[PDB]
Amino acid sequence: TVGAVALDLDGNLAAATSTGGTTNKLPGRVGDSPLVGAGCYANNASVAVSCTGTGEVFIRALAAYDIAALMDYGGLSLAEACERVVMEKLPALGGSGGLIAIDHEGNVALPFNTEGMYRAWGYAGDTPTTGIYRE
Amino acid sequence: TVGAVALDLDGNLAAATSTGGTTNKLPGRVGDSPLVGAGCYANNASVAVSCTGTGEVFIRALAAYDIAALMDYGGLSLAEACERVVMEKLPALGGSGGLIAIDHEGNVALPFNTEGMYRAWGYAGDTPTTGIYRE
Amino acid sequence: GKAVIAIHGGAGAISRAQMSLQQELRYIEALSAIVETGQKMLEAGESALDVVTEAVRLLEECPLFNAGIGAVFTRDETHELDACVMDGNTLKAGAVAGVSHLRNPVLAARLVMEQSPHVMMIGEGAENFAFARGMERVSPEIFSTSLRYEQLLAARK
Amino acid sequence: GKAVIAIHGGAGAISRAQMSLQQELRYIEALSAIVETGQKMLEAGESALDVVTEAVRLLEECPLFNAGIGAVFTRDETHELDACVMDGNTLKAGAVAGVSHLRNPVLAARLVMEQSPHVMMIGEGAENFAFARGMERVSPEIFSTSLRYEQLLAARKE
Ligand SMILES: [Cl-]
Ligand SMILES: [Cl-]
Ligand SMILES: [Cl-]
Ligand SMILES: [Cl-]
Ligand SMILES: [Mg+2]
Ligand code: NA
Ligand code: NA
Repeated sequence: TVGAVALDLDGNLAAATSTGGTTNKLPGRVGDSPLVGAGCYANNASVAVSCTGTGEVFIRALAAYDIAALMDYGGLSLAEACERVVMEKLPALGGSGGLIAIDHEGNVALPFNTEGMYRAWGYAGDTPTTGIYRE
Repeated sequence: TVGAVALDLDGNLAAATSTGGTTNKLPGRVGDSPLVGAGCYANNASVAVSCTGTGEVFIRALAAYDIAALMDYGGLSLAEACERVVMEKLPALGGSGGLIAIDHEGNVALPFNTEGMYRAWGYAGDTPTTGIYRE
Repeated sequence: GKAVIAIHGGAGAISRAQMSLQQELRYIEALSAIVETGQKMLEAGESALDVVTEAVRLLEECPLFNAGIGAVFTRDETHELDACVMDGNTLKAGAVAGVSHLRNPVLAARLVMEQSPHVMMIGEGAENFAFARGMERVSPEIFSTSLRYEQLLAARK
Repeated sequence: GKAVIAIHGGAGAISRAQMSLQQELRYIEALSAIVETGQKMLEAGESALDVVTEAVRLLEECPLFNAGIGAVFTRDETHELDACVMDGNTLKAGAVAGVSHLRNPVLAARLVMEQSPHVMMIGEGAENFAFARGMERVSPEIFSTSLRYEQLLAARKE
């Protein structure tokens, strides 16, 4: 699974997610990646999110939209919403993985509860940051 | 499209939705009905929801989960959440339709913004109510 | 709260002017029979999950409603059916989309929920999974009704 | 705030004991090249939608990541690909699931969003929609890599 989120110079948010699924997958199984609000969500009012992990749990938890709703309705910061979803709610349902998120103010979060998540991010005209493992 | 929501004597909520889609549908199109959080959602903490209408808008707005999140995070009553989603947000995105919902406290709502919605409801041991048109 | 069921058979431009009372009563009778079955099951201590599964199975079987028998026709004069079921206790869900050879999509969705580690299956893969679990293969022709075929013809005439 | 991009190439049991630094640097180099392309597009005033589309197209093209070229194998030694894209300004979205003959699922997802009234298309219907609009039909085997085939053989032993 791969994904991208961005905030542009016009203040617009967007998200995209793409996957091959899982090695040895049951043909016809669908994970969170192609499902709006599960693996991919963007709304200028809140956040752009792309997910990667246990597809079934990210669907059941509507992980991408849940970030947006916790911020918009719950008043949580991006960091608080990401901690709640990735480190508390998804593990409580037996889910493993992470996501990337940018809010309309340009805050960025790359939470994950796994050993690794291939990831990178950068502000326009700055040096990017890359990572594989936990800090 | 058809659906059902229920609250049982043990305090459990459930939802189900089923459809044939639209007359003259493009083969391969998927509406909200089979998508968790769009056309169908249940969580004992909040609400059970089944939707019917302009599928694409119910997906884009995550209508079924939005009822849950407005109640759980926003503190809206079932009636307030149903008015916000069905009478304000879905029309604003060019959507039509309705939904049925039961909350964990046993409140029932059958909102719709269309000329009709085939619908019925009843409390266990009580007399059922049916409807087609607006009240 | 007190146990309760609600059902729907679809929202849209349901035209009072185009309906007779006898036509309306066929819908009222079908809705009342299904909601009464659900109420009786809830009264008898059946689970919300089994109640919504049975109610939607009955709405599928009823030719008046666009699900299962009485499904609308696609542009290709085919049927493509979709369903979902969710348990608020466990937050487990099961869903199928794009199935043509399963009589009761909601029962296939329940099979994904109860008899797989998955939430969503599509198309032939969903059908093959269901057949492997002993669900019967039907012809998509079983869903076809004159009423819905005439609606397709009216849309393209 | 400032224009910004983030990307990912998947979360899971990425084991450092089993990797060399040179192996890790191949992933770091690929991530850095793609995020730098996105940063330069944002700096040039390109839309967030075009930036995430291009970043995911490049992650699809990159054999190291499980999307497009380098997709994992199903139980049947096939590839089944899925993608989604969403515009936070319009709240429009496009998605495909279960496609095997489209090189870049994210571009097919964008095509659903822009050239149909729909959000989600699946399987052969999704493919036929894309082909009818001039998107190329590719050999289902273009995505296959030895590394992912070896991972299938290993999965079959567990
Ligand atoms: Cl929460
Ligand atoms: Cl690292
Ligand atoms: Cl009425
Ligand atoms: Cl891990
Ligand atoms: Mg009474
Ligand atoms: Na029916
Ligand atoms: Na790739």
